[PDB]
Amino acid sequence: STGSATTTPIDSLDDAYITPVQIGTPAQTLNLDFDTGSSDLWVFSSETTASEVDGQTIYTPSKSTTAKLLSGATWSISYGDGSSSSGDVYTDTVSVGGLTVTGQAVESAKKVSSSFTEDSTIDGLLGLAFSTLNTVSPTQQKTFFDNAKASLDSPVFTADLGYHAPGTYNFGFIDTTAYTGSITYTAVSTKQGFWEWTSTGYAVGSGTFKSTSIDGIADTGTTLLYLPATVVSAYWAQVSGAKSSSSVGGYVFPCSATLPSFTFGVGSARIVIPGDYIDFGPISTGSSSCFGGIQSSAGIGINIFGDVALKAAFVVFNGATTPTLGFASK
Ligand SMILES: NCC(=O)N[C@@H]1CCOc2ccccc21
Ligand SMILES: NCC(=O)N[C@@H]1CCOc2ccccc21
Repeated sequence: STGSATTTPIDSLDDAYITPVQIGTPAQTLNLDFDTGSSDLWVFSSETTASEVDGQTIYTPSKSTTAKLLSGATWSISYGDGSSSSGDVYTDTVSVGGLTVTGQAVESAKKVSSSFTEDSTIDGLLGLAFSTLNTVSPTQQKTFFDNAKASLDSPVFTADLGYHAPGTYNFGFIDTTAYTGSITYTAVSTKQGFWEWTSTGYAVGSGTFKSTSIDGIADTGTTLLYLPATVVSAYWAQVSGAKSSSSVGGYVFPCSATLPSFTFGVGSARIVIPGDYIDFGPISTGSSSCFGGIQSSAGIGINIFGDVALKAAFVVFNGATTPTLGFASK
């Protein structure tokens, strides 16, 4: 089997991407944030505290003839941005882009933190990291990808995120029309439960490539690119007026600037992030100070290849017995 679904930016900045997902019988379609940095499929629901729902579409398990309560199971998760959610668990039929999994754990939110309530465009998350990170207790549950894997034509999914435009998540096949050149594959460590890999270095604009190992995670659930302070300082030093602002929480730059590109290494290959992808717009409405798309990972404890980096590539999440990641230009 295969599946193919369009993913769409939630706003004009590409702060996140939503993908329609069918849950239950008859189908209830929710728009979920596909997150290769976590491993829970959770949804706003008829059980979510009413004051914490503001415009989201909800899953109602009592209206699904295939829903079953997963007796005694609870879940609770916290994300890198400080947001959180928790609740109980159903199993149900879940379909993405024509690919169907029966008996998928669908985690129903009883509580969500304010940032989730405040984002009416995201109805929940669909985790695509390794199932060892799944938070369901006392019986840990599998991700949608792990459950689908044996049925897929090939044990892979691909992320092709758009810049200010829709893109595609495919399951079970590699669309050779969606990228240019060849795909370069690189080793993955699953020891922390993430799609963790080592970039071979970087360049700023037209500058020379610096060969240096950068361990980080491929994380579609993070908006920006978080790299070591040395690397980030070298980037922003090429932008007149750019500075790290403690009050704003990161590097800002004059909105009148033209940003240089940023290149990262994948083995001997190179992925170029155009300068425009690094502009996240005014820090507040009408400000002439703009927020940067490359930020320091110091005090995260890991580097994060988030959407800013991933949307410059066609990315293969290869879930073979020994997982690997593939990157191509597009
Ligand atoms: N976008 C990815 C993300 O925020 N993941 C969070 C942050 C810290 O690590 C974990 C571990 C397990 C589950 C979720 C997370
Ligand atoms: N991943 C697909 C791809 O890169 N195709 C290229 C684009 C340019 O045209 C040609 C002509 C012959 C062979 C390959 C290609």
